[PDB]
Amino acid sequence: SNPSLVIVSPALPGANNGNWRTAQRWKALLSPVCSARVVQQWPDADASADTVMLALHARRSAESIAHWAHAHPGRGLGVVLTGTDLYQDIGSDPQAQRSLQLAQRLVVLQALGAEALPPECRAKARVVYQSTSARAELPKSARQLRAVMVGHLRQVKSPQTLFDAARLLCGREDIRIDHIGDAGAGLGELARALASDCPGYRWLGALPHAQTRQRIQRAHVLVHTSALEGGAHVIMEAVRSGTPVLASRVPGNVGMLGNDYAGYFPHGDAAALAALLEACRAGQGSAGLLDSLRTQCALRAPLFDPRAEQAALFQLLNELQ
Ligand SMILES: CC(=O)N[C@H]1[C@@H](OP(=O)(O)OP(=O)(O)OC[C@H]2O[C@@H](n3ccc(=O)[nH]c3=O)[C@H](O)[C@@H]2O)O[C@H](CO)[C@@H](O)[C@@H]1O
Repeated sequence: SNPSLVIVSPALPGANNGNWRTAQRWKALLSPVCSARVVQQWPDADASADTVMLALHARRSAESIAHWAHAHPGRGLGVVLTGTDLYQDIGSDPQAQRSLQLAQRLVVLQALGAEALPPECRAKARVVYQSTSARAELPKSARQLRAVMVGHLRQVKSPQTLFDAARLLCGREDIRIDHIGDAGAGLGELARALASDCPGYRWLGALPHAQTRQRIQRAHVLVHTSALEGGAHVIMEAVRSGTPVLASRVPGNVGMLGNDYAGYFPHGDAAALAALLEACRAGQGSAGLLDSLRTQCALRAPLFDPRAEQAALFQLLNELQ
């Protein structure tokens, strides 16, 4: 008999964020070989038919992870390290550390993620790069540089780095920056004030996923400053659109873009990001940095094909059964 998979995701049904997107897409991808359902907590009324658990975020789903582990000791449990659990919580949070213990498998969303796990947990760690649909790569104009950052405003995304970079460039009309993401910490008020002082910066608020991918595809560069990432959706969405990236040098980003990528800046170093934006703009009048990055990003694009994520999921599913 086919397994009955239950995905635990802390996102609210229908929400437009990474946690919901992973869960829905994993459900669609595993449905050829198993019955799949997504819940916010476990157990529930239908819990006794479940045979495999895939739980997102070792701390936020901790109580559901522990209920499963106590209900099925030694069998069927995979814990997915979404970012903040892995680069924050497992250093000191007791529940985060418990879920690492109890899991049969540990899923990290890029290659560098197991490095951040304790050594006794690496043997059961598994990499599942995420996937996304492609968009055709558009030729873009050389007359100005348009940059986009996408992420609901949370401190973990370090929007202050984009804020400060925008200011360093307050006086350049040939460089434009659009910021997509809900207000989400008072960072909204900081974006409105920036937008008023520097007309080259625009905070678009939250945008539905289709329009967001369109703007990623239309922009010259995606910018991503996060202090930590499990493996950000927005970066593969750019890569699979032919839109290169500039990103903070953090393991979550470096696992996605490559160890040798030429588009990193030290995290929170706003000046280093402004200079990358300047070098990208300078290269349009002349191969410049933009095309180097694009060449490097085209080499990363196959990592985010849906057939490859499903194959990784299939094998993980066998191992939990
Ligand atoms: C740890 C961290 O810092 N982020 C993690 C978080 O995703 P998190 O939600 O933080 O950020 P992601 O980039 O991964 O996902 C955001 C998704 O929402 C969409 N979007 C966002 C704002 C908006 O206004 N309009 C819109 O459509 C983006 O295109 C993207 O598809 O959990 C994911 C796994 O579930 C991980 O892959 C992320 O690395």
